[PDB]
Amino acid sequence: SNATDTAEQVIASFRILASDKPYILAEELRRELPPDQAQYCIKRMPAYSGPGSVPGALDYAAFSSALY
Amino acid sequence: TCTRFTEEYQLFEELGKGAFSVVRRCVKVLAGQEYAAKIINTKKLSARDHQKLEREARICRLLKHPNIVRLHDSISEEGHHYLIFDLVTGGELFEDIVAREYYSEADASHCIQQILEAVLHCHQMGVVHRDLKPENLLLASKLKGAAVKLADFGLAIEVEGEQQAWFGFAGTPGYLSPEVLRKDPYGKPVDLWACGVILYILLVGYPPFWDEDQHRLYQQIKAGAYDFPSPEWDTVTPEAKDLINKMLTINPSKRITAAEALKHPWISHRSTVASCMHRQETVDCLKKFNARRKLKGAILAAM
Ligand SMILES: Nc1ncnc2c1ncn2[C@@H]1O[C@H](COP(=O)(O)OP(=O)(O)NP(=O)(O)O)[C@@H](O)[C@H]1O
Ligand SMILES: [Mg+2]
Repeated sequence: SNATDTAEQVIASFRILASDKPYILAEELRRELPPDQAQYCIKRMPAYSGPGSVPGALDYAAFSSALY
Repeated sequence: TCTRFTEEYQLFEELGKGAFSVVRRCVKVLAGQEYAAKIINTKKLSARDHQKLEREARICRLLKHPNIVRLHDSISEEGHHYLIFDLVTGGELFEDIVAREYYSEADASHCIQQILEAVLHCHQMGVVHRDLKPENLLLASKLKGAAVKLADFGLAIEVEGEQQAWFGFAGTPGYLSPEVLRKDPYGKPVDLWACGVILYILLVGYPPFWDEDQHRLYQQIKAGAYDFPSPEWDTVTPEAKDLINKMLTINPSKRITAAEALKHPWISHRSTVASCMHRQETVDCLKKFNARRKLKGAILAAM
């Protein structure tokens, strides 16, 4: 298997799991990821305040490029 | 003091990476011909890891088939081993399905036929791959209709005829066979179970066995507890479901073989048996499947 993970792939994967929204929700993370991996991003993703923000919106893009 | 790869090949960009390898494009300089160099740094490998590396190199040299990666050259230098393969440029099969947008049973049948031809070839050569999964299914090029290429013989083993043995707990959790999970002797049928898992995903875009609790996942696999739920399975032909059932048979002695699967009507009579209907929900699910896979590894890599 290919173990290469890039920021563009991580952001696009989060965006896919967020059904193409520019932010992701906690309940979407809990539905789609292992409970352990769901709590990790919930704790480390900053609040999303960009266009179309709603209560609970998490900035997976800021989270992703912080690492990759 | 012999450095044939360093002398004769030029390395370029990374094409992919494994846990303990990097794959870089290379060019045989005198010829101008491009290849993929799978490079293993050997300086800190354990004795057992050396043996596994040597095993992969032997198995790769043995396997010559249109649906299997093709070894061009193999070079040992002081602290590095190079497996030089013909370059495949089409990327992962599952990424291509999503990118090309449209997918039917007929497409899935053509795809699994090639995977089965590769598996049959391995088995005819006394090789069991043990790690059939989407990430090891590449495409030969970006040309439409490019051949599927089975890759990554890093877990493959050599068997003797039809003898079963405890070859160890190896593989990827969602694709593991009941007999491996039971710690029973196993052999060629493990690859056909994995093919059934892959075929299931090709039809609906999500895996037949899935649980965040790995203990529970393994219970479900050992119990053969998968389903064909409505609505998505309502439009899948009975023949496709029948082939999946025969691959996902818990008893490995009753499980369909690669040779038998290639004669199954949904494969051998695909043009009259497999549906031609596009399955939008399958492609949409596959997009999420690929996303979950990528994030699973990337979230662990960040941890
Ligand atoms: N012949 C090839 N042509 C082009 N790219 C290739 C080729 N072989 C491998 N790659 C790329 O390199 C990646 C890793 O190759 P692979 O043989 O799966 O490495 P690996 O070290 O065994 N991975 P793993 O064991 O799962 O940690 C593949 O997924 C492809 O992206
Ligand atoms: Mg490998």
